[PDB]
Amino acid sequence: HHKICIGTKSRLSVPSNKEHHYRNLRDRYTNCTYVDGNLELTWLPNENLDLSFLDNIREVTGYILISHVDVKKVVFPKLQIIRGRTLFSLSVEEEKYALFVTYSKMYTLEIPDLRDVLNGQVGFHNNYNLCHMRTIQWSEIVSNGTDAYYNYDFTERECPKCHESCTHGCWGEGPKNCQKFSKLTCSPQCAGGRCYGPKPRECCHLFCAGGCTGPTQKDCIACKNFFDEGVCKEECPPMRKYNPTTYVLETNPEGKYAYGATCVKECPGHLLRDNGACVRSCPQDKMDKGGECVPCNGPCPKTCPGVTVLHAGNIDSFRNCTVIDGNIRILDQTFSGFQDVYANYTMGPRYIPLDPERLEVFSTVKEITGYLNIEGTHPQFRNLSYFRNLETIHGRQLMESMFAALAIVKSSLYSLEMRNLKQISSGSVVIQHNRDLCYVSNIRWPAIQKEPEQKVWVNENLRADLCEKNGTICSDQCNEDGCWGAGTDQCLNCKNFNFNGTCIADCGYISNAYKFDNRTCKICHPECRTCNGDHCQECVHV
Amino acid sequence: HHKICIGTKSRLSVPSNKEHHYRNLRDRYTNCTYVDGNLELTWLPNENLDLSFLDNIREVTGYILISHVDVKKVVFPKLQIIRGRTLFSLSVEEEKYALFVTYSKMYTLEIPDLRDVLNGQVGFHNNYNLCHMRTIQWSEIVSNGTDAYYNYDFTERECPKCHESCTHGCWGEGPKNCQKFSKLTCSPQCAGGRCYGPKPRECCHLFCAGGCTGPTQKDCIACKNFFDEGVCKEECPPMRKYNPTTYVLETNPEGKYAYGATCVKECPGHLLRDNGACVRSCPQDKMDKGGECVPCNGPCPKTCPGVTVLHAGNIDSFRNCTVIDGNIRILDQTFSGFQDVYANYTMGPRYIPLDPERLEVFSTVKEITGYLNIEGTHPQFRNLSYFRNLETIHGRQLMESMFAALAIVKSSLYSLEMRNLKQISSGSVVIQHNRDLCYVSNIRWPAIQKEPEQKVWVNENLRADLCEKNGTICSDQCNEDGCWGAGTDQCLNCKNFNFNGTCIADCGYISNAYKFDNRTCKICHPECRTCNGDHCQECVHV
Ligand SMILES: *[C@@H]1O[C@H](CO)[C@@H](O[C@@H]2O[C@H](CO)[C@@H](O[C@@H]3O[C@H](CO)[C@@H](O)[C@H](O)[C@@H]3O)[C@H](O)[C@H]2NC(C)=O)[C@H](O)[C@H]1NC(C)=O
Ligand SMILES: *[C@@H]1O[C@H](CO)[C@@H](O[C@@H]2O[C@H](CO)[C@@H](O[C@@H]3O[C@H](CO)[C@@H](O)[C@H](O)[C@@H]3O)[C@H](O)[C@H]2NC(C)=O)[C@H](O)[C@H]1NC(C)=O
Ligand SMILES: *[C@@H]1O[C@H](CO)[C@@H](O[C@@H]2O[C@H](CO)[C@@H](O[C@@H]3O[C@H](CO)[C@@H](O)[C@H](O)[C@@H]3O)[C@H](O)[C@H]2NC(C)=O)[C@H](O)[C@H]1NC(C)=O
Ligand SMILES: *[C@@H]1O[C@H](CO)[C@@H](O[C@@H]2O[C@H](CO)[C@@H](O[C@@H]3O[C@H](CO)[C@@H](O)[C@H](O)[C@@H]3O)[C@H](O)[C@H]2NC(C)=O)[C@H](O)[C@H]1NC(C)=O
Repeated sequence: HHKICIGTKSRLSVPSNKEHHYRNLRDRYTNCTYVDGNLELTWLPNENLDLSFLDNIREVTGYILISHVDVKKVVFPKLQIIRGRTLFSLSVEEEKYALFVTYSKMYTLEIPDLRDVLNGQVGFHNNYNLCHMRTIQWSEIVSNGTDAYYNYDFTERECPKCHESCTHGCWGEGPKNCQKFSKLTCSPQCAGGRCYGPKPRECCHLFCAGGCTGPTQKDCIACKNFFDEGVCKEECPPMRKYNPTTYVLETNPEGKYAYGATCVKECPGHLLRDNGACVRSCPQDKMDKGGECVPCNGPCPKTCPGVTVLHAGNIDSFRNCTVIDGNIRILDQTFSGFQDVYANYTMGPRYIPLDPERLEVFSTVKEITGYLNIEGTHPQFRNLSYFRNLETIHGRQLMESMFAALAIVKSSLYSLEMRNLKQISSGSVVIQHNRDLCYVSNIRWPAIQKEPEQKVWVNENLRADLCEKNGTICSDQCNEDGCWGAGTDQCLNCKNFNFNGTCIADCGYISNAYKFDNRTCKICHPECRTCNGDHCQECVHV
Repeated sequence: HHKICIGTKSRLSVPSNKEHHYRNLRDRYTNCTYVDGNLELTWLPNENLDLSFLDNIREVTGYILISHVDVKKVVFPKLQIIRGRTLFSLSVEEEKYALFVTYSKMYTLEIPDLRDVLNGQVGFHNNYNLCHMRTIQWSEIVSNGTDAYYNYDFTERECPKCHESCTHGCWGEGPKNCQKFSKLTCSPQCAGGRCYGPKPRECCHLFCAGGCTGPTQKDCIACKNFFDEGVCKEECPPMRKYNPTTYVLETNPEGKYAYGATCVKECPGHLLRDNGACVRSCPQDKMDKGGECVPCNGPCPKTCPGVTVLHAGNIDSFRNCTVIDGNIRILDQTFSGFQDVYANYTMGPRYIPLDPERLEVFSTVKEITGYLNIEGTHPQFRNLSYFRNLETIHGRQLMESMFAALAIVKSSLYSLEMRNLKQISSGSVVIQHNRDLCYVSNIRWPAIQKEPEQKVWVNENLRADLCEKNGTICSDQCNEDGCWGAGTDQCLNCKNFNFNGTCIADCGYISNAYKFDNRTCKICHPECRTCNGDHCQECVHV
C-alpha cells in the first residue's frame, strides 16, 4: 500500500512530556510509506519502547535525524531511499546530512533494506553503544560521498561480529542484516550507476533511483525524475495536450498532477492546484478558489504571511489582511513581552507586552490557511471577537500535537465569539484547560469540520454546571449545534428564524417582516415600515 | 526576415472583380515568409501578371491550391515546405492534397527550392500547358506518397528538355530549375529519412523536417516538432518550472508560448494565451482577459458561435449572447429570405425573410471576436442601434478584402448608433456605397482603432453637404471626434460635460448638478433635488 506522512522540522527541540512526544511520533508515522519532509526520530529515553510505527516507511524525501534515542534496537525494516532534498547540520560550518544520528544510546540501528541516499552525507556523533556502522561500506549507499562522518568524545563496548553468512558488513546480527550491494558490484559500461546484476548490458535504466528489479524504466525501485504508478518519466502526462493544427488545448484523460517527484490524479489536500502542479502557495497574482490557484478580479485579496509567534513587534504586519497564509500562534510571551532567542542562545530583541486591544487587527481576516493556536493569558483577553470575520481555517498545516488546526489551551478566554467560522477544512479541534471558558462543549464541532475522520478534544475548561449558573449559555434561539457565545448573532445554526445575521422567534417581532422561506426574513424595502413582500402597512416617502 | 500570413479557405470560390482579387492576393502575401493556413492561388486570367508577392513564402502549414491561373510563368522561388496540416479535395472520394494544381493555363510552375511535402498528395488536374511535372521525381518530395496524381481530358504542347546540367528532372528551363535530392540519394542507416550528404553517419537529426544544413538539431531546415529561434525541440521551454522540493512553479525567463509547431515570446494577436499555448478560443469554463484565457466568476459571459450568414433560421441562437465568438454578416439574403446551396448545387432549406426588428437580439452583445459585416437593404433597416451595447470588435479574423474588421457596404443605413463601440482591436474600417448614410465621415476612426497601421476606407455614402441640409449632423456637444448619430448620447468623446452617458453644456442644466472634475457630473444623492457634493438646496425625505 502507499501512504503519505508530513515530516517535521523541529530539529533539536526538546519536548516537555516525553510520553506525548512518543504518542505524537506514533500517530504521525503509523502505516506511512512515504515521508514528505524530514523524519525526526528524537527523545525516546526508554530502552524498550516499541518503534513499529517506523515499519512501513519506504522512502523519505528530506533528512532522517535520530537524536536522543536510547531504545536498544532501532530498526527501519523497509526504508529504501533517503532523498535528502533538505539536509541537516548542527551549524553553518558542518557538513549537510541526510542521515544524522547523534547523542543516542541505541545498541543497533538497523536499515537492512537501505539502498541509496540521493543527496547529502551520513553522520554519527557521540553515540556510546552504536555498533556495526564502521562495517557498512557507505560509498555503496551515499551518492555524493566517500564514507560516513564519525565523532566521539566526552570519554565503547566491544562489539559482535556480523552473521556467519555476510560477504561484508552488516547493520546488526542475523543474516537479514548483511549489507547488500547494487552499485559497487556492478561492472562499468554502467559508468558508476546501479544495476540488478554483475555483467554489462544490465545497468538498470538511467532514470532509476535506488536501483532496479529488472532491465529498464518500468522496473525501477524509485525515480530520479517523476514517478508514475510505477514507471519513471521525464515529466507527468500534462492535463491538456496542445493540438498544433487546430490551436486547441485538448484535455488529457490520462493527465496527472506533479506532486514533488510524483505524478498524481489529485493534489493531496495540504497543497493547491496551480496549472499542472501541486503547490504550497498561490503566486502573487493568483488566489485560492476550490483548491485551485486562479487569476483574481479587483485587487487580489490582501494576503499576509503568518509569523511563528505573534507579538507587539510583528502584529501590525497583519494590517488589512484578508487571508493569512500560514499559522497564527498567540502565546503567553505574546502578552508578557516576547523575547527573541537565537540558536547560539544569544538574546535578540525584546518587544513590549502586547495590549489585547491591538488584536483587533485580525477583524479583516476571512481565511487562515494553516492553524490557529491560542494559549495566552491576560485580564482583558476574554474572547476571539477579533476573529469575528474568520470563516475558514484550512489546516493545510497542523500542529505537532493531535494534528490540531484549532488549539486553545491554558488561555484566559471566556467565550469564542467567532460567529463567522464555518469550516475547519482539515485537522482537529483541541480546547483544553481554559479555566473560564464556556460554550465550547455545546458546539457541535463536526458541523464545521469537513471530514468525519477529523477529531475533537474538548475538556477541562469551565465545568458545564458552573456556566449554566451564570447564564453563560446559549440563547434559546440557537438550534442544538450550539453557539460561540451568548449573543443572538452567535449561533452556529438557527432554530426558528434568521434575519440580518441575528436570530428571532417570530420574523414578526420587528417593523419589517417580509418572509422569504421556511426560515428567513429580510427588510421591508426602503419604503414600508411594515409589509409582507409592492404594498404594505405604515408607508414612507418618494 | 520572418513574417506571418493568415492563409485562406475559400476553396473554389469565384471572385467577381478579378482585379480586386489580384489586389487582395497581393496585399495578403507580400513579404510573407510563413503561411498560417492554406495558400489559395486562384483566378488570375492575365498571362503577364507579376506574382512577386509569392517571392518570400518559405513554408505553408496547410495546402497550396492553384486554380484558374493562366499566368505563363508561376514561380515560388523560396517555398521549401508544405506541411499539409489541412488538405484539399474536389470531393469526399478524391485523394487529400497538399499541392493541387487545377484548371490552369500556366506554361510552368516553378518551385526550385521545394524540399518536402509533409502530409497529403500532389495533384495535377486539367492544366493544358503545364510542363515538366512528369520529370519531377515526386517520391523525393512527398513523404507519404509514391508519385503525383494526373488527370487530363476535354480533348498538349510539345515540351522543352531540362537544362543541359540537370542530373534528372526540373521545374523549368535554366540550371536554377533542376530538381535537387536530399532523401533518395542518402544511404540507409538513414532508414529513409533526409540527409545533407551520401555517406552514413550524416543523416540530419530525426526531428528535422525538409532536411538539414549540417549534422544535427540546431541545423534543420525546419522541424517535425517545435521550432525555437532555429533549433528543434520536443517541447517549448515552459513558462514556469516546477521545483519539486519547494513545491513552487518558478517563472522561466527563457519560457515561450507554443504557436503551432512554433515557440514564441508572445502569441500573435489573432490568438489568445491559454497556459503555455496560443489558442483560437477559450475553453467553455474560461474567458478572455487581457488576451488571456482565465477562469470566470459568476456565470461565465454567455458567448455564442458566429454563423456564416445571418438569417431568420439562425438569428435566435444569439438570444442573450454577451460575446460572439466569430463574425456577423448581415447580407441582402438575410432580409430577402436566405437560401441554402450545397456543394452539389442542390437547394437546401429556405428561410423566411428577416424582419429587421428581430435584429434586436444583439442588444446584449458586448464583444465580437471576429469582424462585423453589414450589407443588407430594408426600408425598416435604418441604423445599428441593435448593437448599442457592442463595445469592442476584436478583428481576430478579418474579411477577404481590405483586411476589414468593420465593413458596411451597399446597405440601407442612415446612421450607426453604436454608442458603446470603443475599440476595433485589429483590421480596418470599410464604409462605402451606402446611399443614405451620414456621420461615418466625421467619425475620427483612429480614435477607436487600436493601431496606427490600421486603415480607413470611408467614402461614397451620402454626400457631406446633403446630410448637413437635413440637420443629420452631430450635436454641437460632441468634440471633433464625431458621433454615431444625432443623439446627445451618440458622441465618441464629449466637448463640455458628460453626465449619465449623455452630453451637456453646463452641468448646471439640471436639478442635480454635483461636479466630480473638469468634465463630469453625477446625481445629487437620493436626497437633494439640488446640491454640489452632505448638504444642498431643495431637500427631500428620510
Ligand atoms: C548568535 O546567533 C546569531 C544568528 O544565529 C548571530 O547573528 C547573525 O550574525 C550573522 C553573522 O554570523 C549575520 O550574518 C550576516 O548577514 C548580513 C546580512 O544578511 C551579511 O551582510 C553578513 O556578511 C553576515 O553574513 C546575521 O545577519 C545575524 N543574524 C541574526 C538573526 O541576528 C549572532 O551574531 C551570534 N552571536 C554570537 C555572540 O556569536
Ligand atoms: C469580547 O471582547 C471584546 C474585546 O475585548 C469586548 O469588548 C470590549 O469590552 C471592554 C470591557 O468592557 C471595553 O473596555 C472599555 O473601553 C472603553 C472605551 O473603548 C473604556 O473607556 C472603558 O473604561 C473600558 O476600558 C472595550 O472597549 C470593548 N472593546 C470593543 C472593541 O468593543 C467584549 O466585551 C467581549 N465580549 C464579552 C461577552 O466579554
Ligand atoms: C448534395 O449535397 C449534400 C451535401 O454536400 C448532400 O446532403 C448530405 O447527404 C449526406 C450523404 O451523402 C449526409 O451524410 C449522412 O450523414 C448522416 C448523419 O451525419 C449519417 O448517418 C449518414 O451515414 C450519412 O453519412 C449528410 O448529412 C447530408 N448533408 C447535408 C448538409 O445535407 C445531398 O444528399 C446531395 N444531393 C444529391 C442530389 O446528391
Ligand atoms: C434606430 O433604429 C431603431 C430600430 O429600427 C428605430 O426605432 C424604431 O423606430 C420605428 C420607426 O419609427 C418604430 O416603428 C413603430 O413601432 C411602433 C410600436 O413599436 C408601431 O406601433 C408603429 O406604427 C411603428 O411601426 C419602432 O418601434 C422603433 N423601434 C424601437 C426598438 O425603438 C429608431 O427610429 C432608429 N433611429 C433613427 C434616428 O432612425
